[PDB]
Amino acid sequence: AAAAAAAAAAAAAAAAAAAAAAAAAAAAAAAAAAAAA
Amino acid sequence: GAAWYLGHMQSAANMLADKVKDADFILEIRDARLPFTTENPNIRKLTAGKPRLIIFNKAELSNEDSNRAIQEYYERNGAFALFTSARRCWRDVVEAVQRFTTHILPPLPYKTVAHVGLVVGMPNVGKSTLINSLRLAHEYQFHREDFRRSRSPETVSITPGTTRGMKLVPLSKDPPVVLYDTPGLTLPGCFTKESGLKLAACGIIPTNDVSLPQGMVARYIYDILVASGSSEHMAECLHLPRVPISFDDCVAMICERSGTSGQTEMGNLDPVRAHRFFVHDFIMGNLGKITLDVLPRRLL
Amino acid sequence: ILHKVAQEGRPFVLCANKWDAVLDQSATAEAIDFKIKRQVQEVKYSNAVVVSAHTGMNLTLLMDQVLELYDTWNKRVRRSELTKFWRKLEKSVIIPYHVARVGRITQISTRPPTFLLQLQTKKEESQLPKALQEMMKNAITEEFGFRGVPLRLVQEVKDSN
Amino acid sequence: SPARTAQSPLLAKPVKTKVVDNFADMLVTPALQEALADMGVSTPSPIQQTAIEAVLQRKNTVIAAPHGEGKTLAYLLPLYQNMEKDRDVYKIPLRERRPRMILLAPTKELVEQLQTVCARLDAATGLTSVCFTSRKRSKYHLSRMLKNTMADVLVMDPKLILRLLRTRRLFIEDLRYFAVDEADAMMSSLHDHDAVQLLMKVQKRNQFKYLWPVQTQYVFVTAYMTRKLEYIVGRKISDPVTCMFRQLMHRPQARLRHRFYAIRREPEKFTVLMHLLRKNGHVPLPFAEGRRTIIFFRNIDATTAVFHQLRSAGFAVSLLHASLPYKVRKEMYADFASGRTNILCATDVAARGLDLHVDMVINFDVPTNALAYLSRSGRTARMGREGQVLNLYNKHQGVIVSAIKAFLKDNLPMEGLTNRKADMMQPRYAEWRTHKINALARSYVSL
Amino acid sequence: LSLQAREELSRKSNELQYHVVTQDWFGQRVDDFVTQHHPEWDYETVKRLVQQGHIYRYRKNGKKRYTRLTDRLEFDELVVVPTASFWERQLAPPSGVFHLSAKTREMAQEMVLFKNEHVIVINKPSGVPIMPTHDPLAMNITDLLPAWRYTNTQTPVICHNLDTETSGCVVLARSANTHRMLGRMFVKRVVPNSVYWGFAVGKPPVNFGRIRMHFEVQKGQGGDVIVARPTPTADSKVGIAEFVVNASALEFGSFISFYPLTTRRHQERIMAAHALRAPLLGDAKYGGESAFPHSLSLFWDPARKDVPLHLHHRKIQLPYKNGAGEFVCVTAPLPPHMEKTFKRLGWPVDA
RNA sequence: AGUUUAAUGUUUAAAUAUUUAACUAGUGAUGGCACAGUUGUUCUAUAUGUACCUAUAAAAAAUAGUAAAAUUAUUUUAAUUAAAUUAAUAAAUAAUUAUUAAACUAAUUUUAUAUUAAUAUUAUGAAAAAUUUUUUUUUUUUUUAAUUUUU
RNA sequence: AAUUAUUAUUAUAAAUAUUAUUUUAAAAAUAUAAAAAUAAAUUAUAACAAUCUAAAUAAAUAAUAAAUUAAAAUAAAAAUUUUAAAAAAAAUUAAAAAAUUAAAAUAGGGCAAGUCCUACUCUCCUUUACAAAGAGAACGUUUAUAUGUAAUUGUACUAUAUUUAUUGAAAUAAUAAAAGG
RNA sequence: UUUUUUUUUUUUUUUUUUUUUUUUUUUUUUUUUU
RNA sequence: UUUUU
Ligand SMILES: Nc1ncnc2c1ncn2[C@@H]1O[C@H](COP(=O)(O)OP(=O)(O)OP(=O)(O)O)[C@@H](O)[C@H]1O
Repeated sequence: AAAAAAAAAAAAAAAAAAAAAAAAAAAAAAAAAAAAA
Repeated sequence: GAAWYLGHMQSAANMLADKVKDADFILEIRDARLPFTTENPNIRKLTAGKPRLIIFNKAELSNEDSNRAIQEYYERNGAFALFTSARRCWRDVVEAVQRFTTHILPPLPYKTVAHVGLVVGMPNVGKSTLINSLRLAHEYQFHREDFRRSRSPETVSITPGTTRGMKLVPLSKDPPVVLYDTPGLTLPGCFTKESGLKLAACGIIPTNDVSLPQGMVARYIYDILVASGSSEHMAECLHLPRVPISFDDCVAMICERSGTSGQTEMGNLDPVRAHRFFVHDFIMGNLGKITLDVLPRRLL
Repeated sequence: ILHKVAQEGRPFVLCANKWDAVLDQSATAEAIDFKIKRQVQEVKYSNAVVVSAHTGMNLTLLMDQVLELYDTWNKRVRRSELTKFWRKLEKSVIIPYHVARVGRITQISTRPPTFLLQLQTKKEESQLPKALQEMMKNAITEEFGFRGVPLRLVQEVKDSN
Repeated sequence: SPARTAQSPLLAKPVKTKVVDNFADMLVTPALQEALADMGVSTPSPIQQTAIEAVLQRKNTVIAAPHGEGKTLAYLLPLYQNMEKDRDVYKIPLRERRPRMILLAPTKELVEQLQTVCARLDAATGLTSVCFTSRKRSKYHLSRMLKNTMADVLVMDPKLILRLLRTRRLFIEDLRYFAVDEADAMMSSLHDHDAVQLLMKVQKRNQFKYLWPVQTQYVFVTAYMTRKLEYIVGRKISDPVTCMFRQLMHRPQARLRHRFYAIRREPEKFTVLMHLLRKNGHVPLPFAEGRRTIIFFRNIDATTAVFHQLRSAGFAVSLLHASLPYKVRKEMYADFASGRTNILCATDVAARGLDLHVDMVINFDVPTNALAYLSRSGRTARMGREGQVLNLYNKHQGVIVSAIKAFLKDNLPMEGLTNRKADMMQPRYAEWRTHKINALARSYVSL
Repeated sequence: LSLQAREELSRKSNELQYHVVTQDWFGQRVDDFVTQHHPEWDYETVKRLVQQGHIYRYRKNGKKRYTRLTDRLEFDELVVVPTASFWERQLAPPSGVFHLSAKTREMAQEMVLFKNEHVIVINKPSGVPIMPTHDPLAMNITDLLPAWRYTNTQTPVICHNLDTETSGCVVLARSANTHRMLGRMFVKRVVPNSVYWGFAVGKPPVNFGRIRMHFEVQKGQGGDVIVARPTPTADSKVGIAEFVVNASALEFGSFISFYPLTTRRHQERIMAAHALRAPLLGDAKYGGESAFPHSLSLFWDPARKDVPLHLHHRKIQLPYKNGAGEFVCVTAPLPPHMEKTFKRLGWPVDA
């Protein structure tokens, strides 16, 4: 639809999967408050 | 999910009034074997002043003693009453509506308008077949609505559902005594323990099911006729020792056209094939030509 | 020629001239009294006189039809007598209200030779169908005897605000 | 439309919407406010507020309003204001045959009203105006050019001005202001294409540089924005300050209410008119009894047919069309106006921008256009007066009345760039469009 | 809407026109302008009018700029912001313009199957109504409501009115803000969101399907029927359910599960009384005349009114989720009156 | 063992086959003869007339004037890229790209600049509100080359 | 019947000729076909059994842009995604299943116009006609005339009007083409 | 033109009824909204 | 024409 919030994957096991969707000016670029394994 | 109007009739009163507020002569199709169970609850206080043409159908099987009082009762109130065997079909009942207005109609102010007829009654006692017999033939031979009889859509040929608004059947032409429809207001399905017996007894609501087994009406038509005679003559009509002691023997004595898988030495017959017989034969007015209701000699 | 006169508010008569030169074909040349009945829409109710000039057959009776039609071409009905008559129609007509969502034609008044219709507080789609149009005019000419000029111009309007 | 008029000249360029909301702050002189309040005008209407100082400045303007929104004062008032600051401040000499300003006007009954509304401005002291229309031995009635005229404001139909020019009697030499009225139609083949060919001779004089630099202020006032009006203004005139109010324009007024009568038969259109003419109106000076009403006809063949049918039925009906003689048309107007005769069997003469007391317009044939409908209807309710318009639509005009009936309940602009009349516009909906007959079907039945 | 903007144009009201002065207020957010000039409206009462269109507009130029709450003002256009003063009229202005003893404040706390900061789910006793019918007398839920105000929330609001004879699971919202959200969860579903259990007497037709009846409530209690396969289009609304006969007494009863896609009146019981004409056990209002309890080996003494309608609002899938990703599903356990007939039949009552 | 239907078959033993499914009891009929396409039979199904009723056969052109599809040749030597719009009495040019040609002066660096005519070419499609990221589609080979830092 | 093919081409005559074409040593699905139970022939049965290999010989069919791939995870394009990118580590072979890949911008309601449909009062070119004239009209023909819808058609003094009266209708229940949910 | 007369379309001297919605109360009640 | 919400 309206493709929002891209995700630029850097590698894996060194990007934390929360920093993928980072580099987007938002409440991200912080630390995930409650992560799930 | 094709059920009918479902609700207590005593809440369909203040809407029935405004339906009589515009009508002229009230009709009704009842069953002479059920003078006041096939009546709407308001028959007492329904109109009291519009000229009612109250008809009892299937009168040939309803007893004749109770027929006199019920005749002269309304005939004293002024509102008329007509009894018919229905063998001579409604064609004579129609003739009544040709005669039973010429004598009692107020003269029409405008030479050709109508005699707006309000009909009531159970649709399964003769009111439906009385409408859809005069409703179908009007499509061909034409009096009003003035169109070329082509706009009836696919698969209707009749419309007693989902429109039934200003829908009305022109029974006659020069004294154009038209008749309304009254979307069915009777037999609410919330009926009484006993009324369903007398109803399914008369062939009306012929449904005999888990809700009302044969052995519940058969127990009723047997215990209503405790006087054995001219009914045991239907029993004696099939080899019965005249008097039946109770329900076990008479129903089991009449198992000559009944039965199921039973041994060559001990036969275990079927009492339900004898149930329907004893039930459905009384429907035909064959066993006895006797009513069900009590005929209050008092006003109620 | 009739339907044009019918469409001009005028009253009309039919007149089978040269009637004696026919072989006296009553009930055979009475198709003139059938064709004006078979499918002709509103010109029917007309009176088809019969005349022959040389003979004089009915030229006096012909004077009566014309003198009567002009008496029906000018005839006003009391506003009350109309309304107390239409409701008794609408009590018995087989219009199922989907063909005409319109309700009680409130007070049919007669402005001139042809009345007007006023619909029951509808404030909605105005007109009525052709089937329900003539069925109103068929009723009028019967009751009031307007069949002198069997044709009126019925006009419709809603209740304003 | 916003997502439009970008691909269209005269627009995509800002529309001066600077409201000034009162006459004082528009700087109109108190010698003109005293004359305005004398007339009854206290508060500036929407079009006035924004375009009176857009012409109090020398900005060439395109005034566009709805109907009866005050356009006549809008353009005229500040031009008198401007003329007064010419003869007094600059002291630009009057000369003989050289008028300071011309006014145009389509119809003879529109010319005259534009004169008395301008005559009432003798508070703008020195300004003397003369209007002129057809007459008998009328070419011998430019005697009022030989005579006192010196008329700074000369309101006239375009054709008669053009002949005063080409025969060397007028001399636009000193034409300081050049106004046009009801330009929607006047600048088109619909009238004569004579509004144009008059701009240019004026447009080619202020760029002549061998006589004094008289930059003529062009002022166009048009209720309708037609495609024709755009280009002959957007492409030729310099800096046209637009004043379009796109959220009230190309719409009939609010307090005006419409009625649609469906008529099946040719001769039945008459009783419905007399039944409508049973509203029993009679005024002092502005067998059957009608209200204040105009009846608009498809043609002057018919505008007199019904007229005589009405009259011979007992009404005090009047008649106004073009083929009338001079005495009868002058009289038959001065009876309807000024109390008498209460109803006017008119053709499209009365549609074109006329003001009076009328309160009920019968479309004896709903027109086949959106101009021929806004122009008739817009004569009913003017400047907040209530008003009713009745439409006797037929089988043949059913489409246009299938949509008019639908645009009104929504209050939509009537195809906001109107058409079918001035821009005949084979493009039904204005763009490089010939609407498709859509599909994605791809079954293509076989046999 | 086109008429709503008409009366807005043709209303003097008091039309409190509000200038936007050069210094203090030019530049401020509009929701600051309204809230510090009109202290009467709550802020949420100010957002509704400012967004709804019964708004405090702002007028600069010749048109009205309806605005969002964050639009800031202009450089002293004396840009008036008009606010409504006498809304009451054809406008119909927007929203915002005994004692419970113990043995009740305890009784209403054993009827709680699920509570969080946004809802409360209860277990209604079959026979207690929700709306009062004997206006001073009947003990209903709405009179109980100031008992589930656990943690002092503001009087939970009832969300879907379970009927009288219907047992089961109810939802209150604990917050008038949450109640607005929990509307789209009830009306006219497309896929099921709730399970009704019941014991209809008489094995219906095929044990999977969908019921489409077109109800019509004629006052009083007309309760009409399918009359139009499409609709009567005027006074009728349809009620659709996807029934599944989970298990069935061999030919005389069934345990049916209805997933009521719609929200119609007794749609459970009137569609059950004409899925076969086999109504629910103890349904004396619509069926109920076959016999008193329809004549079984159940408790059969008074019967005439003894057996309570075996209908149970069983499970509701709330939209609030849980610690594990699953959406939460309350599972109101059957009353004994259904636990009677389930174990009397040996079925594994799934709580 | 002759009569209006259901599964398998699915280039199948068949370009409709085997079994399933709905009623009539030959003193009146298997072809004799007969009918034919802007029309036969017609128990009136716009069913059937030799394995596609658009019947078949022959001869022909208006028949993509139709998002139709194709349209045969490397190494080259001039540019632009969305712009246009008025139905209709005496108002300087539609615009695009294209082919082919044409002329430097009041008008500054001792700067810079694709203007004109003739012909070829007019269908690449917005509805509402608000308002007075960026330059890339296109490279002769060898090198050369300035935009990088984590929570 | 395309054949050396599902086949007694049977109008007739008939009744004890052994009268001269059918491979294979396995297993599943299927396909035909099959002892026992909730007075009759039936069930369903998707239950034993029974028949249908392989290899050898013979060989067709539709299909085919090619890949350098292709396991598996995972985001990125008016987009619907064929690819590409990070991150992985994905082996041959035969057999059997069909989960995914190779066969239409559709189904259902609610609206409005259109074709189909009927119906004629007014529309157009019908021809087949009939009467009329013409011949001392035993008839054959050639002109002038309005009938049926026969039957096909179509019908929403410089100004300021004009280019449309010119067939009229019907939930015409189904089709078509649109929008709207 | 031709400029004269005292004017003149002047002539002239070469929402629902009627005679606000909905959330599956049992009349009158709830609660949300516009 | 007028009752009702
Ligand atoms: N400023 C004003 N305030 C109040 N009334 C006004 C004002 N200006 C004009 N009017 C009145 O309103 C009438 C309608 O406006 P007007 O006559 O200017 O219409 P118009 O501009 O000719 O109309 P249209 O826009 O349709 O061409 C005027 O004739 C006058 O009576």
